[PDB]
Amino acid sequence: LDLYATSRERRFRLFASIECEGQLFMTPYDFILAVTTDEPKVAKTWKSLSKQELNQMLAETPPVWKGSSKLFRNLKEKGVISYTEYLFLLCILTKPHAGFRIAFNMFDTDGNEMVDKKEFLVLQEIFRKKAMLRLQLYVTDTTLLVHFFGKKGKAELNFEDFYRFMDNLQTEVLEIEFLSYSNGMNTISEEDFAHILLRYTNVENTSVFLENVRYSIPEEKGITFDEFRSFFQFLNNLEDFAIALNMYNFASRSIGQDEFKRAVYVATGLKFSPHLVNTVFKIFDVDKDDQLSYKEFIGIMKDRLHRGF
Amino acid sequence: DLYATSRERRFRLFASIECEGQLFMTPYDFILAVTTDEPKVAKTWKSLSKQELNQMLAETPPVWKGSSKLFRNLKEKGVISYTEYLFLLCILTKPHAGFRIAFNMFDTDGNEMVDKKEFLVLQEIFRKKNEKREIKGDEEKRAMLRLQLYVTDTTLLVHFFGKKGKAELNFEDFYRFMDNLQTEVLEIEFLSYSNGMNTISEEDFAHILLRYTNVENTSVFLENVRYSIPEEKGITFDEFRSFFQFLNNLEDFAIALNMYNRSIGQDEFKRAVYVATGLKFSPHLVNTVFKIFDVDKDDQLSYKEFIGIMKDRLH
Repeated sequence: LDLYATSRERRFRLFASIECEGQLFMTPYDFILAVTTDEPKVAKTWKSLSKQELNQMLAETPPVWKGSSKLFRNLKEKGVISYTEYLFLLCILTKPHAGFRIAFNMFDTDGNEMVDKKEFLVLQEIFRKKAMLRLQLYVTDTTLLVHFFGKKGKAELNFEDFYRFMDNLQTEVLEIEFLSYSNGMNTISEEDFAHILLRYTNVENTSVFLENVRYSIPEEKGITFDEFRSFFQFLNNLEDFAIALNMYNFASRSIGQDEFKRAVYVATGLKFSPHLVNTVFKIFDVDKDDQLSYKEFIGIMKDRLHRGF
Repeated sequence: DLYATSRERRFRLFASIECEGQLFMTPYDFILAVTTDEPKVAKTWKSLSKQELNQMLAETPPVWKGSSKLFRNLKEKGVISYTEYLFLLCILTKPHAGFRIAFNMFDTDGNEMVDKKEFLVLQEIFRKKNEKREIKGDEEKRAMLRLQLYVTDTTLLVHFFGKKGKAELNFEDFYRFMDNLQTEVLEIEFLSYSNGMNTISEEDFAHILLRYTNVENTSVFLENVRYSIPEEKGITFDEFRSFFQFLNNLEDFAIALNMYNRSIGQDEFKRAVYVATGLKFSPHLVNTVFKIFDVDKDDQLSYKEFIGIMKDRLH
């Protein structure tokens, strides 16, 4: 009966599945659930494990160089994730690549471009932080730590290794969402795409746009996973996209496709498919006005990435 | 007269030419306007005909003759729009990124070159964004004050696009113009203190950083440098300019200091600058900043105070 905990923490316990000497833990599988699902299949139920059951669990963790876009799906149930590590992973999913490269370089006095187990522990705790009423009345090892630093914690973590860990995690979650809609096929429909974007938006706007795609001319092909992932990378750098659309000033004008494509490239480095861009415009234009309005688009997308996970 | 905002109050204060009703800075007047507090002779415009102005322009150096001494060599034989005063001010104050943004944005036709007509429109964009920043600022002022009580050719245009305006301006060229202008102004400040020598002193530096900051706090720092142990070598112009480049990236420096961890040491500060900007200061440069600002509080520098002095310095 805990009214004493914050929103995020409440959630963590809600999905967590392991208790070991009093502490709670997600599995890898629980974490993917936590960032894909609204509520768990089994809520607030902790299987208790021995210190050894846990060690044993851990000893079959792959080394960092066998990491992949399928690390978590492969580990599934047999692994441990701390609540701090949960917030760390959420940061890797939601925030832009920049802050990580900066903070890692900042902690790499000793390295170089390598980090110690202890340095990583502190760096990760940093990311976590980010009277009148009287008057009225009167450390434990986890999959990530073994993965990054080996079994007795003595390895050092290269920056490029860790950076591709970040990429892998991002691609895993994206693949899971994309599969959700594709049931294994190569592409997804305009409607699938739209539903993914608008899924976390006010149901008024979602009404208009979804009926726009359902009523519109049929698509010729679908969105590959690559166009999908490109688009969500762009969602990580939405801030600079807005920034860039500002100096392409001045009247909050509306953007055409070649315009919008150029804007994406310049502000983020990514070169969208002509097809991906066209698909954006079919979702959102609603013939307003054969060109897209950037500040409406920025609004819904602002919402989508943050509250999607 | 009194109908005008701060910025053009100055433009007219330093302007020197009237041609068919419009006012203009020389290159010289612009350097003054950005380096000294008042003009030598104020609000006096010698009037010119379009044909005099034209001829004045006809001896404008081509783009490939630019340098960190372009404006000085132009002297008074040149013309600068009020719009262009603001554009050049933007070049001096804002971070490079935004310029790469809008040039890349207008370079459908180029590529990576821009047309004269494209440049004119882009420049008009930078103007309207300045206009209503100031206009909304002033309306905001008078609003709370109420709450309490109740096309023509130019030095730049010929320089960038030739004499009949038909060349295209390459990106490498324009970015190097930006750089040259910035080092011109810096070199002038540095001369101001060096009277021609190779270095300026710790106290010179300190005075330069603090000169446009509230005089209480500046006082404490200046007496710190005056009382402390003597400098061994003083700072070269190269360290000087490096430091002002770094001040253009102050925002990213702050963010670097936020996600890092207000107790910062010299090795910290060195790394922080490097991470946030690519630049590696001399050990001497870092040491001198610390001698000026620490006031032995306490061999550590105060992160949010220093950022404060420097917001002030740059704006």
